[PDB]
Amino acid sequence: ETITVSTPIKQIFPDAAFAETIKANLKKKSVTDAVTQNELNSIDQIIANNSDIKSVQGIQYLPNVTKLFLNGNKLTDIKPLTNLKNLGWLFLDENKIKDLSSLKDLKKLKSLSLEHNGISDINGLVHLPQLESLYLGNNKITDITVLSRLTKLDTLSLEDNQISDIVPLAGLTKLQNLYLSKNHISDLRALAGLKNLDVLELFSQEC
Repeated sequence: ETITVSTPIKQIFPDAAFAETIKANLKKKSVTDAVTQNELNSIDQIIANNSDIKSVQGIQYLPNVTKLFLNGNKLTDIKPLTNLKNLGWLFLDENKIKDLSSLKDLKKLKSLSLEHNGISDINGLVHLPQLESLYLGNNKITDITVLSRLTKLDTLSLEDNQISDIVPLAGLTKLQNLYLSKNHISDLRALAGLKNLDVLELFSQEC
């Protein structure tokens, strides 16, 4: 939502680490300093990799964020991102996020990264048919049937998982960069129809 009056950063963002992130972003002197909705509206980019963040509560007040870098934090719940309609790049590597229902309305999201999150179920991705780059390396994925729905993908990383069947990728004609090393792939018939691959990694398969 929005704040109707000058409010301390710490009151909007409960996580002490995230509050620090916002304070540094707005160039304020302290997380105790007050901020206005006009200032929060000016934020379109948050760079907070490895910042020891457990919660992004409060981020709901930044309607215009388009780039969010949150790699290597302590996140588990990304519900606060649900109405961030302008989100275009979302990096969430090295966290423990499994509930991807909060991404269903991010219709402008073009690049998503969820590596090292212990994920196995990616069915929630069906709601992002416009996705162009997707990084899911180092997880516990086996079934990628949903990916047949993401026809706009040109870059896809599924390295270090437990995939055997890649037939779902057969119709992703826009693929240029495909990372499939460290999986259980033997049948490559699925690549016969791909004409735009520039980078393809298939080494270290364990069958």
